[PDB]
Amino acid sequence: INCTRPNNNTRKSIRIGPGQAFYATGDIIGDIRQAHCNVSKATWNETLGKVVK
Amino acid sequence: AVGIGAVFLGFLGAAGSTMGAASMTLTVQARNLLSGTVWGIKQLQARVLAVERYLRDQQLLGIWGCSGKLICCTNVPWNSSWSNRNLSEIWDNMTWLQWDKEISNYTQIIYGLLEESQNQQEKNEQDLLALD
Amino acid sequence: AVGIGAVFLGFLGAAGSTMGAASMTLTVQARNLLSGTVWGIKQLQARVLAVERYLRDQQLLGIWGCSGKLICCTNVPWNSSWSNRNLSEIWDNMTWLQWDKEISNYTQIIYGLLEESQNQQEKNEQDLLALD
Amino acid sequence: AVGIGAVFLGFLGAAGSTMGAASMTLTVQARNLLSGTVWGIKQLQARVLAVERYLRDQQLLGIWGCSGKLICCTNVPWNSSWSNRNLSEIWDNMTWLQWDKEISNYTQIIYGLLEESQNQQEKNEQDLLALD
Amino acid sequence: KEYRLINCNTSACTQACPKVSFEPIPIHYCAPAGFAILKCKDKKFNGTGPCPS
Amino acid sequence: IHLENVTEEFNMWKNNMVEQMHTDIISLWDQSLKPCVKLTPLCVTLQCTNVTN
Amino acid sequence: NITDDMRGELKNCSFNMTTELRDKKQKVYSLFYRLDVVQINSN
Ligand SMILES: *[C@@H]1O[C@H](CO)[C@@H](O[C@@H]2O[C@H](CO)[C@@H](O[C@@H]3O[C@H](CO[C@H]4O[C@H](CO)[C@@H](O)[C@H](O)[C@@H]4O)[C@@H](O)[C@H](O[C@H]4O[C@H](CO)[C@@H](O)[C@H](O)[C@@H]4O)[C@@H]3O)[C@H](O)[C@H]2NC(C)=O)[C@H](O)[C@H]1NC(C)=O
Ligand SMILES: *[C@@H]1O[C@H](CO)[C@@H](O[C@@H]2O[C@H](CO)[C@@H](O[C@@H]3O[C@H](CO[C@H]4O[C@H](CO)[C@@H](O)[C@H](O)[C@@H]4O)[C@@H](O)[C@H](O)[C@@H]3O)[C@H](O)[C@H]2NC(C)=O)[C@H](O)[C@H]1NC(C)=O
Ligand SMILES: *[C@@H]1O[C@H](CO)[C@@H](O[C@@H]2O[C@H](CO)[C@@H](O[C@@H]3O[C@H](CO[C@H]4O[C@H](CO)[C@@H](O)[C@H](O)[C@@H]4O)[C@@H](O)[C@H](O)[C@@H]3O)[C@H](O)[C@H]2NC(C)=O)[C@H](O)[C@H]1NC(C)=O
Ligand SMILES: *[C@@H]1O[C@H](CO)[C@@H](O[C@@H]2O[C@H](CO)[C@@H](O[C@@H]3O[C@H](CO[C@H]4O[C@H](CO)[C@@H](O)[C@H](O)[C@@H]4O)[C@@H](O)[C@H](O)[C@@H]3O)[C@H](O)[C@H]2NC(C)=O)[C@H](O)[C@H]1NC(C)=O
Ligand SMILES: *[C@@H]1O[C@H](CO)[C@@H](O[C@@H]2O[C@H](CO)[C@@H](O[C@@H]3O[C@H](CO)[C@@H](O)[C@H](O)[C@@H]3O)[C@H](O)[C@H]2NC(C)=O)[C@H](O)[C@H]1NC(C)=O
Ligand SMILES: *[C@@H]1O[C@H](CO)[C@@H](O[C@@H]2O[C@H](CO)[C@@H](O[C@@H]3O[C@H](CO)[C@@H](O)[C@H](O)[C@@H]3O)[C@H](O)[C@H]2NC(C)=O)[C@H](O)[C@H]1NC(C)=O
Ligand SMILES: *[C@@H]1O[C@H](CO)[C@@H](O[C@@H]2O[C@H](CO)[C@@H](O[C@@H]3O[C@H](CO)[C@@H](O)[C@H](O)[C@@H]3O)[C@H](O)[C@H]2NC(C)=O)[C@H](O)[C@H]1NC(C)=O
Ligand SMILES: *[C@@H]1O[C@H](CO)[C@@H](O[C@@H]2O[C@H](CO)[C@@H](O)[C@H](O)[C@H]2NC(C)=O)[C@H](O)[C@H]1NC(C)=O
Ligand SMILES: *[C@@H]1O[C@H](CO)[C@@H](O[C@@H]2O[C@H](CO)[C@@H](O)[C@H](O)[C@H]2NC(C)=O)[C@H](O)[C@H]1NC(C)=O
Ligand SMILES: *[C@@H]1O[C@H](CO)[C@@H](O)[C@H](O)[C@H]1NC(C)=O
Ligand SMILES: *[C@@H]1O[C@H](CO)[C@@H](O)[C@H](O)[C@H]1NC(C)=O
Ligand SMILES: *[C@@H]1O[C@H](CO)[C@@H](O)[C@H](O)[C@H]1NC(C)=O
Ligand SMILES: *[C@@H]1O[C@H](CO)[C@@H](O)[C@H](O)[C@H]1NC(C)=O
Ligand SMILES: *[C@@H]1O[C@H](CO)[C@@H](O)[C@H](O)[C@H]1NC(C)=O
Ligand SMILES: *[C@@H]1O[C@H](CO)[C@@H](O)[C@H](O)[C@H]1NC(C)=O
Ligand SMILES: *[C@@H]1O[C@H](CO)[C@@H](O)[C@H](O)[C@H]1NC(C)=O
Ligand SMILES: *[C@@H]1O[C@H](CO)[C@@H](O)[C@H](O)[C@H]1NC(C)=O
Repeated sequence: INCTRPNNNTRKSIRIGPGQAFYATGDIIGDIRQAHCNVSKATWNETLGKVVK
Repeated sequence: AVGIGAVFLGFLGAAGSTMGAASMTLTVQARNLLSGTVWGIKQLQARVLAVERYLRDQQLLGIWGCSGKLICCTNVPWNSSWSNRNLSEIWDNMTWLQWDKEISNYTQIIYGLLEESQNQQEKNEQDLLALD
Repeated sequence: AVGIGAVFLGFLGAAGSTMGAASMTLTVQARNLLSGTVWGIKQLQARVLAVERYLRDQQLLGIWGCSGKLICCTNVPWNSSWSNRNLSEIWDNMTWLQWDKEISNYTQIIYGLLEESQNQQEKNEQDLLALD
Repeated sequence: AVGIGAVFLGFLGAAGSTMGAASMTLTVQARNLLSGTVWGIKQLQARVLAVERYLRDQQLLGIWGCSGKLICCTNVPWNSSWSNRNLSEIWDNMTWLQWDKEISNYTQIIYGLLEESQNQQEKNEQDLLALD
Repeated sequence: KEYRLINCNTSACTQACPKVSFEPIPIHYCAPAGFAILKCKDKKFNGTGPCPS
Repeated sequence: IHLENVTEEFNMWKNNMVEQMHTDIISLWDQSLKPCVKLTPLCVTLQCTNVTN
Repeated sequence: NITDDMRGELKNCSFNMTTELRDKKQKVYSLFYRLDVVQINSN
């Protein structure tokens, strides 16, 4: 299974207080796409068939 | 270096063998009995619990006059009420686990009888030696 | 079920009895000696302290050549300087607590004498056996 | 009060003496072996580690049939392969540390040989006694 | 003229309790049971190597 | 207890006691400072002038 | 440049926050997923 988030996220540091750092999601570079996971259809089908048996 | 290895008598792997055959590997398990701030305390507690268990077993062995000996004969007669059987089928056919399962009921009375016999023997020996 | 109970030799309840009479219940107390993150640590420390106390007592018994025996005669003579008395009034009239109170002064010298005698006996036995 | 003091056989201060001469002070060190929420736990762990070390040593002594004895002869022959030497130069010229340095290589095989010999002796004694 | 504590961008300090004394005191380190502490009495010992005393 | 006829090899630099007691001192210092007052509110802008006194 | 299936999943949120000095405050912006913010009831 291949799980991917293709968004080019950026980390931004904010000083909340003394030695307190907060990491926030800054502007995304480029296109924005939904994170998705891929599996092999044939392999999943054969595994489901074995499970069914 | 001709293909040799260790071939050492290890853990309870011999438990499935017979009574007498498994009596070979008592000492290795006896030695294994002492194999060796929220998690270190728990592991230390486990170690201390194992230590108390082994020390209590040693104290029980010493109370029956069998300290320092893996095998120690005693003067308590073997009443046939517990399990009659016979010697031949015990030490050559039955395993240790089956024997423990069979005799698990009357262990405490055996311990008490061994205690009383050892105390009486100690007093009799003291009196006899003081006589000489 | 005819009115029977336990009638077991328990705790120090026999301490008020005489010397010889109280010698019956030594082993039960010996067994009792091992009865069994801010509070668990304290109770674990108490358990470990009891364990060290018992183990130190066992080591002292072994050093005098009396390991594994509740009663063990020794080769050290009983000097009359400590408490002369006589045998009859000791084992039939005086209790263990009174004897401990009387002989509490010279315990260390007794321990040292038993140590030295046992060491000398061990060396003499080793030499004698090596002679054969 | 005429200038006397203690003059007690203390710590390893006798280690520099010869083999036989240093054998006098074995028991004092044996007794010393049990001398006695972020720091108390560490000191308790140190105490428990010392306790396990001493108890493991006692278990090893008992497994070889030498429990309760500082000196215990055994039936294992002394193979000359380890260190031939001779008796005269060992117990009168060499110290304990030098002997430990020399024989540090083959300690495990000695332990195993003593184990096997003691087990065989125990079984032979059990069979002989059951014969009578 | 505006100033700030030097630690404000690093961490927040913990003021020491006035009753607590900073004066050093003699301390001894003792080995537990089963261990020994060896002291080299040689007056010319240079910190490493053999010591006969 | 003096060890007659005993020569021992010492090494000051490869000694575990120095590191161990350094760690012990650091931990004890932190434990001592733990119950004391936490000086976080001091991190505020200060108006500072010179001292001509 | 959000795809059709990512409409409203991401939200650009600006807010005031304390800086290293308590008396001073800073206006900062970030991005938060829709499953991490809830509306409170124009603006
Ligand atoms: C989430 O929402 C926040 C606000 O809440 C957005 O942050 C703002 O983003 C915009 C758009 O990029 C920023 O505006 C740009 O900022 C840059 C700096 O501009 C400087 O110069 C101008 C004057 O020239 C000053 O007013 C300004 O203060 C700065 O000193 C430049 O990239 C841009 O200027 C260029 O484009 C403009 C467009 O018209 C031209 O007029 C200019 O001449 C020049 O070519 C522009 O000003 C804005 O500054 C951001 N604000 C903050 C506080 O950061 C996030 O972008 C948004 N996130 C997402 C993912 O949408
Ligand atoms: C697990 O259980 C197995 C089944 O009981 C054990 O096998 C036994 O292994 C022992 C030795 O460890 C054998 O004892 C030897 O047996 C023969 C005696 O002759 C008889 O058996 C042979 C072969 O079965 C047969 O041909 C003859 O006619 C006799 O019936 C001799 O070689 C020796 O004297 C010795 O007694 C058992 O015979 C054997 N039992 C079998 C194969 O049923 C096995 O050892 C157990 N495993 C463990 C780890 O203990
Ligand atoms: C607490 O102290 C009590 C007082 O000493 C203990 O009572 C004693 O109990 C023992 C047995 O445990 C008795 O021993 C028996 O005594 C008689 C001997 O005859 C003499 O005593 C009787 C009765 O007092 C008297 O009639 C005779 O003339 C003699 O003087 C026989 O039955 C036996 O042979 C045996 O020796 C003591 O006599 C008795 N002492 C008394 C009553 O003063 C009591 O046991 C103690 N408690 C504990 C728990 O140890
Ligand atoms: C540290 O090592 C020292 C050097 O080996 C040890 O000194 C030895 O001490 C023992 C007693 O503990 C002595 O044994 C006695 O020696 C003589 C035998 O006569 C021979 O020696 C004398 C004096 O050296 C000499 O005049 C003669 O001609 C002989 O050569 C008798 O008094 C006794 O029978 C007994 O055997 C050693 O002789 C002595 N060795 C020396 C001085 O070289 C010292 O004890 C060691 N320290 C510890 C704490 O063990
Ligand atoms: C998981 O599977 C999906 C669906 O197959 C993959 O999405 C597909 O990815 C490929 C390769 O990047 C895309 O092809 C490319 O698309 C554009 C537009 O033509 C361009 O960059 C290239 O010329 C090329 O054709 C494809 O469009 C895209 N979508 C579909 C529906 O097939 C995805 O990449 C897979 N993820 C992983 C981690 O393997
Ligand atoms: C998940 O991603 C992995 C890589 O991270 C994919 O495995 C890769 O699949 C490609 C084809 O899509 C393989 O390339 C082909 O491989 C062989 C020779 O190795 C041959 O058929 C072709 O010449 C071509 O090069 C690639 O080797 C393979 N990599 C590994 C490490 O196995 C996988 O297919 C992805 N899974 C899904 C469900 O999309
Ligand atoms: C962060 O802090 C700033 C600074 O205090 C806040 O800005 C203030 O927001 C209030 C409420 O919207 C403003 O009051 C209104 O302003 C205008 C002009 O008078 C008008 O709509 C109303 O009559 C009302 O007074 C206030 O002026 C404004 N202050 C400044 C200096 O801009 C801000 O809301 C806080 N929060 C965020 C997320 O930025
Ligand atoms: C916290 O602030 C101090 C004081 O300004 C910083 O120390 C200075 O850092 C600058 C960085 O350009 C150096 O040029 C100066 O030489 C530093 N001054 C001293 C006295 O050391 C410090 O770097 C800041 N810390 C962080 C993590 O940003
Ligand atoms: C911004 O996104 C919001 C949602 O966060 C949009 O408001 C509606 O959201 C619901 C789901 O909550 C959708 O079904 C509607 O289609 C959305 N639109 C309307 C008009 O109701 C909102 O439209 C988006 N756009 C703006 C400019 O705020
Ligand atoms: C899976 O395999 C079966 C045969 O085993 C086939 O009939 C079917 O079309 C395949 N695909 C799915 C989605 O079931
Ligand atoms: C043990 O006793 C049983 C029951 O009487 C008998 O069948 C068996 O042969 C005996 N085993 C012997 C004598 O070895
Ligand atoms: C032990 O006692 C239980 C009841 O407590 C009984 O069911 C079991 O059969 C007994 N086992 C034997 C071996 O007598
Ligand atoms: C013990 O000695 C005392 C003091 O001489 C004496 O009175 C008493 O009878 C003795 N006890 C005996 C001999 O049992
Ligand atoms: C023990 O010694 C103390 C003084 O240390 C003395 O008062 C007491 O009488 C002594 N006890 C005996 C039984 O001699
Ligand atoms: C021990 O053996 C060596 C080597 O042969 C010899 O020189 C020495 O005299 C021997 N020691 C004795 C016999 O005491
Ligand atoms: C012990 O073995 C090591 C190698 O492991 C070797 O260097 C050393 O000489 C051996 N010691 C003895 C006394 O044989
Ligand atoms: C967003 O989309 C617009 C319209 O297609 C395009 O001109 C612009 O470059 C895009 N921005 C980014 C950052 O890809």
